[PDB]
Amino acid sequence: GPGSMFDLQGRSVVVTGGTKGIGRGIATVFARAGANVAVAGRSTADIDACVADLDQLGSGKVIGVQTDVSDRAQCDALAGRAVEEFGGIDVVCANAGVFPDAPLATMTPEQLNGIFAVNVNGTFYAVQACLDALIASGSGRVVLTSSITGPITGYPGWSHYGATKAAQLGFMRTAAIELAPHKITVNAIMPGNIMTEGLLENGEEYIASMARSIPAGALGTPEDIGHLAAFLATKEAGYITGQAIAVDGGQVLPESLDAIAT
Amino acid sequence: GSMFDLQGRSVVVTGGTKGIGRGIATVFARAGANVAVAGRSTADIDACVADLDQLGSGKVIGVQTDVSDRAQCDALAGRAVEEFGGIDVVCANAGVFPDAPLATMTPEQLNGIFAVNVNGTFYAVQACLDALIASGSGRVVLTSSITGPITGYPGWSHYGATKAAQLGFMRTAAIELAPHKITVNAIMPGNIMTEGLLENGEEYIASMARSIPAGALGTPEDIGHLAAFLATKEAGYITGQAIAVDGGQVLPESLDAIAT
Amino acid sequence: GSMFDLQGRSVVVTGGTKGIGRGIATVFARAGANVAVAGRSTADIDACVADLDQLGSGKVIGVQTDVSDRAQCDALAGRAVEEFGGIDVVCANAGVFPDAPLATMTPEQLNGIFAVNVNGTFYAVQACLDALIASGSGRVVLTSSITGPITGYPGWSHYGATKAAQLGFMRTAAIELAPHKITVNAIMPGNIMTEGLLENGEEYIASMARSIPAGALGTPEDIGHLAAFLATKEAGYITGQAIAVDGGQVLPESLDAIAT
Amino acid sequence: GPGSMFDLQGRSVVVTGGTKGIGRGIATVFARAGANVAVAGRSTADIDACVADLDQLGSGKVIGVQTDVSDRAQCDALAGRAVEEFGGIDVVCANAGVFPDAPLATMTPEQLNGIFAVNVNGTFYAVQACLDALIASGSGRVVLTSSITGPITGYPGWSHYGATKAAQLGFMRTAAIELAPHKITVNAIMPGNIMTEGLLENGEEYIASMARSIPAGALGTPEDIGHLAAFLATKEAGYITGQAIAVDGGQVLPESLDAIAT
Ligand SMILES: [Ca+2]
Ligand SMILES: [Ca+2]
Ligand SMILES: [Ca+2]
Ligand SMILES: [Ca+2]
Ligand SMILES: [Ca+2]
Ligand SMILES: [Ca+2]
Ligand SMILES: [Cl-]
Ligand SMILES: [Cl-]
Ligand SMILES: [Cl-]
Ligand SMILES: [Cl-]
Repeated sequence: GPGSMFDLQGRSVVVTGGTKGIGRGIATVFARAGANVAVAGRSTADIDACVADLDQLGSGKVIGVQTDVSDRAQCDALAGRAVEEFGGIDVVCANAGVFPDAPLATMTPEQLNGIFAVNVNGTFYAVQACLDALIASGSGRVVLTSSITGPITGYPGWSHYGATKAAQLGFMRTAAIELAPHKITVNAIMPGNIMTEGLLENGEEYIASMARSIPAGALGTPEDIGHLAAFLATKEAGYITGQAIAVDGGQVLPESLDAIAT
Repeated sequence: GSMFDLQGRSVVVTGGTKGIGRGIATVFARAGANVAVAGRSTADIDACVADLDQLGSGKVIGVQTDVSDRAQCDALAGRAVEEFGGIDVVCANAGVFPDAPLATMTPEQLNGIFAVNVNGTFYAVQACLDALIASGSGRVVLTSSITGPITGYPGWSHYGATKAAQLGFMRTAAIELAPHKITVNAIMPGNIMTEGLLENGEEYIASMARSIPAGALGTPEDIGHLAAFLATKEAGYITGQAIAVDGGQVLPESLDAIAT
Repeated sequence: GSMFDLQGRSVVVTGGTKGIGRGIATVFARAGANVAVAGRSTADIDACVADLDQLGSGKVIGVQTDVSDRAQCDALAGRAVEEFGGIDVVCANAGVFPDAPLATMTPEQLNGIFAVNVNGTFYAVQACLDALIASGSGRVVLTSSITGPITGYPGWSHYGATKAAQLGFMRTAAIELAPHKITVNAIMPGNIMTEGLLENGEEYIASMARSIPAGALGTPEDIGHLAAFLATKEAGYITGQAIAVDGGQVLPESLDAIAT
Repeated sequence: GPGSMFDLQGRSVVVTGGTKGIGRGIATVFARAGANVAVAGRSTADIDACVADLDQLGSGKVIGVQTDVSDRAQCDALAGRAVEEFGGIDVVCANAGVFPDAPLATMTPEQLNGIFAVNVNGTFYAVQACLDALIASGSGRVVLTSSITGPITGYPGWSHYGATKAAQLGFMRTAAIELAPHKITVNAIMPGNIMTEGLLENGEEYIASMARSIPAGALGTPEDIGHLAAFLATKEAGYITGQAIAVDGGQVLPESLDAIAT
């Protein structure tokens, strides 16, 4: 709220892939902070359920828009809806992303192009769609959901995924310069291993095993990502641009499992 | 209770009486934190403490400390614990940046800059470690720089070396202190406007600013706001990160790549 | 038998007829390697092959290939295996760098640059993978750029995105191909003097050079020499590394930090 | 040799900590390549044994100099000996380093200052001592032995060590600019886990366990480091400066042990 540090009340936010997992975590934090939030996703049932919940969390308006981010024209439609309902857009959380696996030896052109269409083109298109509004904002913010996988780590089966997540940071490093005259910052979050509803389907033993490779000793939460996105979206983070920040409980630091202290 | 609450959190800021450190201390004081500022000059400490105590409901104290002396760091920690009941956050900010060309840099110049910039960082964290463990949500925030970890600047090879040393320390300390629920992160300031830098005059600053995509130098509060975020409960899953606060300074391939 | 021997090593270079790729191909040909150069223009391929075959005892072939087509990459690999008996090294070098401001960049411009720069990299490696496994000392060398992984340059957000994508690919491919004794590394050229760049004239080049600590643009052979090293048996424990060949271009904080 | 790619014949090299382990690996590669090599170390018995072996490997002159690199004046004496015997210095391999352990909670001022004196001051002093000769060379080369530990990874017990190894890279990033007008390049090697005589004292089982955390499936060798140092020292590597390159068999890449393919 006004007079508080890190005020986001009445700030207008678009979150792609905002109905589940990390995206819902970002949308939730913004909603609690009093922001107007447009959540985009592919399933109208998931969108409506998310909107119903989030609208109750704070004084901002929350809307849902079915959007395939891989289609520039649908990204334009999403930006248009947010401008019509909120009067503007101050923050775009280009979060939509998928992570199917494909060994390099078998990965097909369809698999390669498909993951790029969502993860990279959807990032570009979301930003371009919102750019006019972000300019008009005067304190615009672009927050990309990248990953430790690609920019920092590797993981067999995800060479395409990592390529997309690094691509987002290459985009960032230029977009931060290109958009600086408009007072728009462009930053990224690299989540490590975050507990989601999907991951819980695998059961408690699988998660505990993953947690043993993390210095923090536990997986993070979707709100861990949302809280950083919220910080980056504040007026107080205005001199931060072009940064990729890992939210990973130290996952990338140990030289091997033997380097983990408990 | 609010998002990003720091009310009643207890903070130690080394080199906290001037410049970036004063910016850090100020943001914490406004957030309702208890703040212990350390510095070398008792006149600057007393002036700083007088201004900060007025900003919020927290207790502010000032402690004359040479951070290059482990014993003096221990004494600073002791004072903070005695006066606040604990320490939740250490901002190891103290640092100096004299120049020395590589060709002429003396052993005395090399050792001196390391004693403050690097030994002062280890010692401030070590001194506060027992309290940070007792906290249950402890936080170490290091003030590094873009110079060293990212960029170079002739005359500052020793300084850059100290700034990068802090991040090397960080990457192990983050692992080593994780079992205690202490996060360890670093801020890499770019070009930040300070009182010291204004002595050079407005034309010098404007020239510097033309090399920054943001088109202006940052402020000490820019650094303090990031330190304050890292210090929140909400930042508990972020550790071992070095984060530049530089208006995009390190991004352009050359002056030619800056848009305006 | 000598240190850094490449005699009879079999190399595929995509985009090998011009610029940096021709530099790569040239260094390998001089080292006695068999070299397959791929390109889009049959006139450039035939001219390139004529010159390279004269440089060493290795066989040189030229193959017209659109690397954005997986099938054409498979055909290039097939030709190299048929003519050389195997493939020890793939230099996935092919790449384009048209500009497009972010504000106006079309889907066609975005997709096009990715098809060449990124899909062409995956496909060239995949096409050669069976041969690289059969090699026993296989090598993948990617031509990335400072732009994307390190720097930004307005008009090239898509290009930078492709260049960084290559390194994301690398970091997994290095792990995934390690059991096969295949290393995967990347070169990040800075500003390299090419025939294309000389069309702009000597004043433009001199201006660019003043922003580089080395004080000159690099050469295609600078890139080729690093690729050749990575391709040696002696470089077998180096994998997943991206190495800039840029005369220090990315280091200075600003033009003001350059010494002369 | 002349007319060969990567000629180092008659190039003049100073290697600090050059009598054992990685240093001896660097010195050996240079000796095989026909370089003049001055090896420095602390133990006259180790120096003389190393010099005897290396002098046989090629046509260059090899000398040994007892040097405590933490003392600037002894670094000057070392540079002086190399200039007197070889006529000049083209390459300094600032390799000397120690890696004692100290938990952060107990690390003393003596431990902290001691490791910095060798690992950092010895790097600065070796370069400064050789700088006049490197200038006179016209194709001078500084090669620092850093580590993955500090610049990239962490390892409990080695926070001071990692701080020293990162310090070397901060020095590099400025020295590369500062020395560029003299045509001196300044690069670093970050070894991962390298098999040395010291490490073999721990036995085969310990090493095999370490190897399982490495994508390459084995520890590297001192000559792996030496071959890269040799490459960086060539005329052909003249446009490479300010780079830190890991020689680690992929050790830093996996997100965890679960990400290792075999
Ligand atoms: Ca509401
Ligand atoms: Ca107060
Ligand atoms: Ca001065
Ligand atoms: Ca031939
Ligand atoms: Ca154009
Ligand atoms: Ca000899
Ligand atoms: Cl990246
Ligand atoms: Cl660092
Ligand atoms: Cl990258
Ligand atoms: Cl570093």
